Amino acid sequence: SYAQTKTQTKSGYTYYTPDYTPKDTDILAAFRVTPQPGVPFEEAAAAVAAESSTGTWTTVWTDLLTDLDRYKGRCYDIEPVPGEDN
Amino acid sequence: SYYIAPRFLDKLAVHITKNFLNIPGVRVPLILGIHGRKGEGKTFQCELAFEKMGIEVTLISGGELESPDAGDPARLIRLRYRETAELIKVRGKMCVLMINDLDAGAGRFDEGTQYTVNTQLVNATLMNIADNPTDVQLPGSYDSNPIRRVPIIVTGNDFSTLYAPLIRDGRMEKFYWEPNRDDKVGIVGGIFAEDGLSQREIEQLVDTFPKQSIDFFSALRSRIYDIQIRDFIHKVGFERISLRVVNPPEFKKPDFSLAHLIESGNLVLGEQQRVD
Amino acid sequence: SYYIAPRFLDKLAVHITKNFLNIPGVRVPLILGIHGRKGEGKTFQCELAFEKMGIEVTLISGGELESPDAGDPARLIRLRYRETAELIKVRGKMCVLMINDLDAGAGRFDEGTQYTVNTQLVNATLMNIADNPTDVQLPGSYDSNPIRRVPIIVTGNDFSTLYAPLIRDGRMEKFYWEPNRDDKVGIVGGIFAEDGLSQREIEQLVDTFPKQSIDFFSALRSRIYDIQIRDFIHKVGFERISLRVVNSLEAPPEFKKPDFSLAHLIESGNLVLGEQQRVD
Amino acid sequence: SYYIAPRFLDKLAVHITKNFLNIPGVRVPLILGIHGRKGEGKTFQCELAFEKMGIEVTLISGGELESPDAGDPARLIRLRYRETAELIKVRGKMCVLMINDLDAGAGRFDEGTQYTVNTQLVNATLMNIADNPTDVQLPGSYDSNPIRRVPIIVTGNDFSTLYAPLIRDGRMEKFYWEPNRDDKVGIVGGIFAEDGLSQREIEQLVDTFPKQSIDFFSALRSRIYDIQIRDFIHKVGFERISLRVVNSLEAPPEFKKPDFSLAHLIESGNLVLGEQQRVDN
Amino acid sequence: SYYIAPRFLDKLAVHITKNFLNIPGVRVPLILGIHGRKGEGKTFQCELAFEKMGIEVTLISGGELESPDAGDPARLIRLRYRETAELIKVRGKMCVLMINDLDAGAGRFDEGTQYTVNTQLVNATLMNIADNPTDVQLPGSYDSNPIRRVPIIVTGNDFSTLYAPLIRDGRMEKFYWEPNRDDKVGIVGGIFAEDGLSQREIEQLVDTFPKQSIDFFSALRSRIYDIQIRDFIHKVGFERISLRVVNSLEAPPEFKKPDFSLAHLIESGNLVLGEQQRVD
Ligand SMILES: Nc1ncnc2c1ncn2[C@@H]1O[C@H](COP(=O)(O)OP(=O)(O)OP(O)(O)=S)[C@@H](O)[C@H]1O
Ligand SMILES: Nc1ncnc2c1ncn2[C@@H]1O[C@H](COP(=O)(O)OP(=O)(O)OP(O)(O)=S)[C@@H](O)[C@H]1O
Ligand SMILES: Nc1ncnc2c1ncn2[C@@H]1O[C@H](COP(=O)(O)OP(=O)(O)OP(O)(O)=S)[C@@H](O)[C@H]1O
Ligand SMILES: Nc1ncnc2c1ncn2[C@@H]1O[C@H](COP(=O)(O)OP(=O)(O)O)[C@@H](O)[C@H]1O
Ligand SMILES: [Mg+2]
Ligand SMILES: [Mg+2]
Repeated sequence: SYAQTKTQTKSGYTYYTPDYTPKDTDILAAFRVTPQPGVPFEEAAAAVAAESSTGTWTTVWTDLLTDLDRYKGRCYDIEPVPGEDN
Repeated sequence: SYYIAPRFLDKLAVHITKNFLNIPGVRVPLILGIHGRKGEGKTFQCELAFEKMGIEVTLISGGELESPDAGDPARLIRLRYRETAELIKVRGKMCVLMINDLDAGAGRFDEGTQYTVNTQLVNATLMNIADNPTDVQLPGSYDSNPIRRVPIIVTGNDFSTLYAPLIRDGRMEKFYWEPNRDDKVGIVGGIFAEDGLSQREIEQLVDTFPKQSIDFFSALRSRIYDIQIRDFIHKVGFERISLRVVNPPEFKKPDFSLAHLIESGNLVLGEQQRVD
Repeated sequence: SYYIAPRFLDKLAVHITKNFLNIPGVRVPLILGIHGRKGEGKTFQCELAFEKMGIEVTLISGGELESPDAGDPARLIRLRYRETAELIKVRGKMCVLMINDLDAGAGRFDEGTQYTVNTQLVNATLMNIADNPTDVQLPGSYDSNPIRRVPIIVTGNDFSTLYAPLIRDGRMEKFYWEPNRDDKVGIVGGIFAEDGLSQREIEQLVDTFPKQSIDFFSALRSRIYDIQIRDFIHKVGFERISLRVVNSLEAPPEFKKPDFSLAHLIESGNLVLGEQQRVD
Repeated sequence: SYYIAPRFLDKLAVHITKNFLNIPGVRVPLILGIHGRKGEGKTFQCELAFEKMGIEVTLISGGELESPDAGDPARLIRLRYRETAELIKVRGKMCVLMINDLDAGAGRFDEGTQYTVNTQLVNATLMNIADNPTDVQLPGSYDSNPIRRVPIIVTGNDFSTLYAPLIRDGRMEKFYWEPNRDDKVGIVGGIFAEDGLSQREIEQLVDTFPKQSIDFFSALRSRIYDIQIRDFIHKVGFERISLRVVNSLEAPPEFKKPDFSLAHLIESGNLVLGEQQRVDN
Repeated sequence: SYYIAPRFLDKLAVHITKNFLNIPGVRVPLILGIHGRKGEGKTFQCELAFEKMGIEVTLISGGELESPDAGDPARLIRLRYRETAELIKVRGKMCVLMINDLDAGAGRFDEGTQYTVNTQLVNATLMNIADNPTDVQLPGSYDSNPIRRVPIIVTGNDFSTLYAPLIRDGRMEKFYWEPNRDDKVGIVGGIFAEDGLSQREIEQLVDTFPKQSIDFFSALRSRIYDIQIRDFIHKVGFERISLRVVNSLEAPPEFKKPDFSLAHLIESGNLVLGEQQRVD
């Protein structure tokens, strides 16, 4: 085994985001969510944020003629309900 | 249908629970270390235990702790720990980080081998997490915001060849797993529970082959089943094997007899001796 | 109700104060390095000392002083020093940087291990910070505008495997820790203070296991609580133990104080020695 | 009140003066390098001399000579040179760029350690500057415009482990530092000047601990103040010692000069030695 | 008319059969992985076996999920798995999905030496399918109805360490396929069956190159027209070889069927050996 440290050169050139901070001019909503067995919590929350806003999982030629981040609802916080499963 | 040893389950349960309870005045070890002989079922019995309690597992493989990049094995541990801490916060249930086969990565056998910085760093990282479970940093800007405490389960073959401060009573709770006769009887009795063998018959099988690991018995079942399936494919024929499977007629059930389970096991030992 | 050893408290107190105070004609070391043996309570007695005084701690892990990027651990120390310096100006109280376990960071075990350049730079970065506590340059444009002086506390098992110019009188104040019998009695007595044992009984516990670190005695107490916890898991049931502990609308369980006697403690102590011998 | 050794003060003055002066015919080396053993007063005596002459310094750390982007530490050397060249034009005084501890940045310890491309380039970058101090080009647009000459002072522990063409008579003026008995007596005398010791007593202190750095003697003075400070911490109390020092709203406390005797100093010296020996074994 | 090795066929039979079979108390590995040297014919054997059995095959390129500008492997593997499951109902026959060069043909030098973001995704996707084969979910239009389980085959040079969990779990089976003398005779015999070579002749070819890849022997057939082309060039002449062939309306060049002898094959074999030797 031989490990090395490096310096490098660079060539250069979507619904659940917990990093986002809510704005003062935003509509906020609280949902009590119950998923089906075998579905993750973060997957279920991303599905609700998508289906209540724009949907659009597959990109079409019409979708590329507009901004995608501008008109999009996003989930920013998940909190568990005490004494309850899923 | 699989038998978990009551000793094994109680050691795991009490370790995880005590980490999650906040009993005042008591300091608890964050790492539980299971060690013993190879193929005794250290990993397998954990997976049964975690399924019973329904608790999420974050795995790190032992063949990942030595990379061609310096610090890359150390950075992964911190990254995976922070991911698991959030799952406790979000999913609102117990989550556990399990590092399997640590002996290969952080180990130090003979002096005839050439080691790197990574051996030094992997030992260093695990020490600091065990000291400050609430204060683990991601590279970049420092944040003084506390995170959820996550317990660590560590599997190995030997801990003698490991940095001395990482093995101390205050930092790691040690558990030596050597399955006894009563354990073996239960486990073997769990493998062949579906087949239909009496208690006395199960006892005899263990007595016949006492110097064997748990894997051996489970590997024996596969050998019995493979012969039967191979013959079925030949009898039906390759040309029309799909027609009589999609929609099993004329398929003799496997032998599964005490008399034969000895015979077949002797053949396996003879094959092992051939290489030896 | 933890006992902090007077020597350990005095040595740490004077080092921090003497940096923040200004006496003309006196030059003071920036780094304090505490070394000894495993489980004697270097890290732990520091934490009690920082909480008693009520001072902010910035923590750097020893297993973070090497990265796949070159000069990135060198950048890290220079960044964390500035960050701590700002907290003095804003909050208006003493702040301390702590690098726990330096030995395995910038240290060289044998003369056969392949090392990188990051090790070489981490030694040098701390050298320059200890020389000039006031002028630390964030990468990019230069600015000649002083920042506050911040003390650094360093823990290690061995300093013998470290760059030689970094360890010297003018750069690092050295302190070797090894608790005596009177220290042991005091600290172990502090652990079992709420339990209620006579002085003679405390002496006997130290005498029975004389060649033991402090961690050993604390580890005794963990083992005693097992029976109660095991019973609780059965009563609730293995199927839904997670729900009760982590996320439940009920008051967290209460455990009655187990019987603490010297005889029972020695029994448990011998059980821990047996477990250690199993690996040995 | 501190004593700068006349050898060290002359070697610094002559080098910095000669760079700013323009004598026709005489070629002068840009880089000055000072090397030797640890704790002998290489770094500290430079800072004193610059304070006595009243000249502006620009510090570059050794640990700042490596970055995750290739050829980026090369740029830093250039940019810090251009900046210091600007300060001459604006202020109208002598200015100096100092790269403290060069050995640990661009030095090759052994063949065991893997280095990067940056260690190569950094040695190269200084070689161009030492050849053409007037023409230093920052990457971007080429501009044919002269800049002022800035001398470079360099500290190090060992120059052996460093690219050989960077170390030659023509390109660097070399100065090895090792203080003698007279130098020791002078410096140690200056440290304890206010304390009040006889000449014979100062001689004895050097004789007791002959194989010792200058930092060893300075470390003694810190140890003597301990008792007064310890007592101050108790009187205030541990609970509020932080808000009684950092946020100085009233007046900082004062300490009377402790008893300074040769007998007490020797005792203190043995105690420092004891701590050094503890690490070794 | 190409020969298939009995061992290779057996390993495929048992895996496919057992997954489709519904025997209680029995656990079966979902994923089978085959590792060997390059040009061993692992891909060629798989395609042949399926034709004899008549079972439908879905092929996914290794470079199709390795390329940064391809799409999303996680979304792709899921989509291919569902589509294959639909075939069983509509087609009424067994359907298998296989992947070639999972860690290769990307263009990258490492070949699984260093992991990528894309490498992680395949591991993640595969592990989810192996645990819950009966139910597989897309981003939208979640269906409650279960899908028929589908066997997966994977071929490569070697398997990464990331897959070690699956193998220990026994969810993945690894088959190492290496050719033998008997296997060589079959494969070599099948290639040259149309040419017409004696059994003794076929044995000599394998004996000439005992330690050779399967691909080499196949490649020998190609260099039979070389003598004819070289001789043809001379009659036409170097001045105007291009013009007549490239863009001219004339009778296309005609070549008599090359004579097949053992001597010609040995001479050709030596030349390819020499070239490969010099390059490596
Ligand atoms: N309790 C069990 N019930 C049924 N089968 C078991 C049981 N325990 C082990 N086995 C079988 O035997 C194998 C045991 O090996 P592992 O699960 O890999 O643990 P391990 O080999 O003891 O851990 P290592 O190699 O020392 S780090 C498993 O793959 C199972 O097939
Ligand atoms: N003063 C104390 N009072 C009560 N318990 C203590 C005290 N000091 C140490 N301990 C216990 O002993 C353990 C000592 O751990 P550490 O602080 O890591 O000792 P250490 O010397 O820093 O260990 P190394 O060298 O980093 S391994 C702690 O987890 C405490 O439980
Ligand atoms: N000339 C002096 N007069 C009074 N005190 C001095 C004198 N020289 C050194 N000292 C003291 O001794 C210490 C020596 O530190 P340095 O000058 O950094 O030694 P050094 O040889 O330059 O270290 P390097 O080269 O960076 S490893 C100084 O911090 C002062 O406290
Ligand atoms: N049984 C066989 N009969 C004929 N040609 C074969 C056979 N096995 C492999 N080949 C040859 O191997 C080549 C393709 O190799 P491939 O199947 O991709 O091997 P691998 O996957 O081991 O690299 C083709 O030239 C093909 O003709
Ligand atoms: Mg510690
Ligand atoms: Mg110095």
